[PDB]
Amino acid sequence: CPLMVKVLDAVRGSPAINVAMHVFRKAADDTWEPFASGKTSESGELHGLTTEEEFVEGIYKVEIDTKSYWKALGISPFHEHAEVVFTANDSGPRRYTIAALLSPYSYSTTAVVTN
Amino acid sequence: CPLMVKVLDAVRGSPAINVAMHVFRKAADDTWEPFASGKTSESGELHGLTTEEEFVEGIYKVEIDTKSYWKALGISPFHEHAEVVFTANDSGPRRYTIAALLSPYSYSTTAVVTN
Amino acid sequence: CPLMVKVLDAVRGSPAINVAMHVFRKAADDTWEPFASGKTSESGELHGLTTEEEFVEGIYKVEIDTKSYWKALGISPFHEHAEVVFTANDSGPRRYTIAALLSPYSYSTTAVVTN
Amino acid sequence: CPLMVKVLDAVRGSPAINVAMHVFRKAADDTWEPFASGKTSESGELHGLTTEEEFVEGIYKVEIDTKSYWKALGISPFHEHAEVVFTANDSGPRRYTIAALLSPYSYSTTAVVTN
Ligand SMILES: Cc1nc(Nc2ncc(C(=O)Nc3c(C)cccc3Cl)s2)cc(N2CCN(CCO)CC2)n1
Ligand SMILES: Cc1nc(Nc2ncc(C(=O)Nc3c(C)cccc3Cl)s2)cc(N2CCN(CCO)CC2)n1
Repeated sequence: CPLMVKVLDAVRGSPAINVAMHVFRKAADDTWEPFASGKTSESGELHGLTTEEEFVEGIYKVEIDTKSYWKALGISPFHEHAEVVFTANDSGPRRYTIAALLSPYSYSTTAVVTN
Repeated sequence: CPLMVKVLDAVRGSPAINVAMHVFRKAADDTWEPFASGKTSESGELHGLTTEEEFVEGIYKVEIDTKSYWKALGISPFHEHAEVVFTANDSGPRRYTIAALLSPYSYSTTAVVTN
Repeated sequence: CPLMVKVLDAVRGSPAINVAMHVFRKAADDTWEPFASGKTSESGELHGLTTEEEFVEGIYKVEIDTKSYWKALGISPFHEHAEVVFTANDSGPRRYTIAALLSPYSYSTTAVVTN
Repeated sequence: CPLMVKVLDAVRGSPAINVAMHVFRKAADDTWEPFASGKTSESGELHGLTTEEEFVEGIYKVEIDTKSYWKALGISPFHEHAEVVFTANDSGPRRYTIAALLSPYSYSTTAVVTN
C-alpha cells in the first residue's frame, strides 16, 4: 500500500472518522485529473487508494474535506479543506503516509516517506 | 489591512523571509482568479494584499511557495507548496491573519480572526 | 524585551486571552526556581517577563496553564499544562519569542529567535 | 497496551528512531516518581511501558529527550525535551496514544484517547 492517509481530531482527541478526501494527479496538460477517493475508517485511516503499478511519478494533490467534518459536529470551521500537494516517486517507488491533525481554525500535516 | 500572512521556519527558528505567495479568489466557473501576491518581509510577514472594499465574501486560496524556500536553504522538501483555502464571511468587522509554520516534511497553518 | 510569549486558540481562531503562565529557571540542585509570570493580553501576548541583564544563560521552563483556559471555555482538555523547556545561549544579541498554538487535545510550540 | 508513544521527524519525513523518554507519576507528596522508560523503535513507537493494572489514576508526565535526538543528527535544537503532562484514567481505564512531531525549533503533540 503506497499511499495511506491518517486524520486525527485535536478537539476530541480521537481519530477523525468518515472524512472524505479526493486524490488528483497533474496531467500533461497541467490539469488536475481525478486519481482516487475514499473516506477515513473508524481508525481515521484510509487505505487501498492505489497500487504500486498505478502510482507512477507525478504531482499529486490530496484534498481532505475538513469542512464537512466540522459542520457535522456543529462547528463552523475556517478552512474549506486541507490540501496536500507533493511530487511522488521522483527517485523510484516510495510508500507515503500523509497525516493530518484537525482543529476548527488550524490544521497540520506531515508526511512519512519510506523505501 | 483585512488580510495578513505570517510565515515561520521551524528548522531555523526564525521568520521565513522572501517566501513568495499568491492569493486567488474562486470564480463562478470554479477556477482560481489571481487576486494578490507578494513575498514575506524580514519579519516573515506579508501585508497590503487587499483592501476592505475589495475583500468581499467568497472562497480564497493562499498558495505559499514553500518548495522554493527550502530549495534556497539546500533542504529537500516534501510539499510543492502550502495551500490555505478558506471562506471569508462578513460577521462584523473582521481582520484575518493566516499563520504558517514550515518544516521540510510538515506544515501547520492557523487563522487568527479578530475585530 | 528578551523573552516574549504568544498564545493562540485553534478552536476559536483567536489569541488566547487571560492565559496564566510561570517561567522557571533551573537551579544547581536541579529544582525549578520561579523567575517570572503573568497572563496573556487581549492580543494573546505576554511581555515584560525579564530584562537582558537578568536573562542569563541557563535552562528555562515556561509552564502555560492551558487547563484553566479550556475549563473557562467549557471544553474538556487533555493536558494539565503546556511546558516549553529550553536552554538560553548567548550567541550575539538574541530575542526569544515562544509561540504556542492550543487545541483541547493537542498543542504546538515554536521558538522564533531573532537579533 | 494502555500507554503508547509515537514520535515523527518533520525534517526527514521519517519515524524518530531511538528517542529516549521517561514517564513519571505524581506522588501523594507532590513529587514526580519514576514510572516507566524506554526508547522508540524503528517505527518511531514505544510500546509496553505499563499494564492496565499498574496504570492507575494519576497525573503523568512523559519527558521525551528530543535534544539528544537532534544532536545526534548534527543539529543544535531549541528545546531541552518535549513534555506531556496529563491526568489519566480519571473516569476509568482508557488507552492513550501520545504522538509528537519534532522539528529543531518546534514540536507538536497530540493525544488519542480510546475507551
Ligand atoms: C514572532 C511573532 N509571531 C507572531 N504571530 C505568530 N507566531 C506564531 C504563530 C503561530 O500560529 N505559530 C504556529 C505555532 C506556534 C504552531 C503551529 C502553527 C503555527 Cl502557524 S502566529 C506575530 C508577531 N508579530 C510581531 C508584532 N506585530 C505587531 C503588530 O501590531 C504583530 C505580529 N511576531
Ligand atoms: C507514519 C505513521 N503514523 C501514524 N500515526 C500518526 N502519524 C501522525 C500522527 C500525528 O499525530 N501527527 C501529527 C500531525 C499530523 C500534526 C501535528 C502533530 C502530530 Cl503528532 S499520528 C500511523 C502509522 N501507521 C502506519 C500503518 N500501520 C498499519 C495501518 O493501521 C499503522 C498506522 N504510520
